[PDB]
Amino acid sequence: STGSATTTPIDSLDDAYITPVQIGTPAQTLNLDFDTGSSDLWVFSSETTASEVDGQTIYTPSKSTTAKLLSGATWSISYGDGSSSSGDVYTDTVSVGGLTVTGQAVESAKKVSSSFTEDSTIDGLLGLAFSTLNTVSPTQQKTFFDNAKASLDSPVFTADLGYHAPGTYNFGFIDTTAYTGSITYTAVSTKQGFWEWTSTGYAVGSGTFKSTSIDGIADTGTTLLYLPATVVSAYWAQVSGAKSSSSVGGYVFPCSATLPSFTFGVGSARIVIPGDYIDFGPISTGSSSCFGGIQSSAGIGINIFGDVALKAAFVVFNGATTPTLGFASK
Repeated sequence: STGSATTTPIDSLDDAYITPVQIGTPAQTLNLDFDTGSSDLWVFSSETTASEVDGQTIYTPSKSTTAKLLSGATWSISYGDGSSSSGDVYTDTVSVGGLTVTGQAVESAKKVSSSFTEDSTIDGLLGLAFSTLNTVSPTQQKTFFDNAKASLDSPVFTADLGYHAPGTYNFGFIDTTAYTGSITYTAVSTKQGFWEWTSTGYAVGSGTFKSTSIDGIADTGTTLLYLPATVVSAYWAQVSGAKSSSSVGGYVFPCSATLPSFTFGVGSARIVIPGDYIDFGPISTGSSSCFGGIQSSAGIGINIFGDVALKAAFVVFNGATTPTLGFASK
C-alpha cells in the first residue's frame, strides 16, 4: 500500500504545516501537524477542557463506530518550545492520503497549553519519530508510520515541504519526479528516538564549504534551523546590520537586507537553502527589523534541521531495519 497527502503552511511565514487526516467511522477530518521530532498522535477532542479550545476542529470518539477506549491509559507530553498537552487514549481507524491504519492510538487531549489553544489552525499532532519516544502509559503505543510499515510497498515516508506553498507527505514510495539529481542517503542513529544524523558541513552564501561534522535531527515539527553558535555567527556576520538580540530571542536583521544562502552537507552532496527562506519577517507588526530563520542551538541541547532546512530538499525517512535519511535538491 501507499498514501499521499498534501501539507499546507498555516500562515504566510511557513510557521508550521498542516495535513488532513481522517479519524474514525464515519471519517472525522482533522488538520494535523506532522512532526518527525515526536511520536504521539494527539488531537483536540470532545474531552478537551472547553476553555482551552478556540477554533480547532475536535475529534468526538462517541460519534465513531470504530473508536475504542484504551482502559486506564494516559499520556502527557512536553515539547522543546515549552508547550504541552495531556489526556487519555483511544484507538481508531486513521487514514492519511489513502493509507489506512486500523487500531491506531489516537491520544485525546484533556488539557493543552496556551500556544496550542491560540493556534486555531492546528487540530493536533501526528508524530513520526521513533515509537520509543511515545508517551502513553502504562504501555507505549506505536506511531502511524510504525503501524503502517509492514503494509507499505517500501518502508519509507517522504517529506517535500514547500516554501510559501503546499507540499507533500508520501508513504510507501519515492516519487522520482519530485526532485532533481540523485538522492544521497546518510546514516541515522535512533539512540535518542529521533531521525538523528550527521551533516558533513556548511557554507555561507558563495563561500567555500567547511567540512565539519554537525550532529542533528530532521524535525518537520520545528520551524527554524538551529545549529551551533559558531556556524550561526559565521552566517549572520555576512548580513549587514544583523545582530543577536536577547530581548527578541535571537538573531535579527534589517528587513531590507539581501540574505545569503546557507548550504548544508549530506555526505558529499549539498543542499542549498536560498536566502529568502531565512527571512521570518518583522519581529513585530510594522517593524523594520526582521527575525532570522537560522538561530543558535546552544541551550537546546541538540541541533535541529527544522522546516527552514527541510523545505529546501526532498527528504526520505527510510524506516528499514537499519534506518537512513535521504536528501535531494528539488
